[PDB]
Amino acid sequence: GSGVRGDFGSLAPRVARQL
Repeated sequence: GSGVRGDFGSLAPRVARQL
């Protein structure tokens, strides 16, 4: 229920103006 959809592979975000 409280999982998280996505495909194998971990990664982070990629901002420029944000922290």
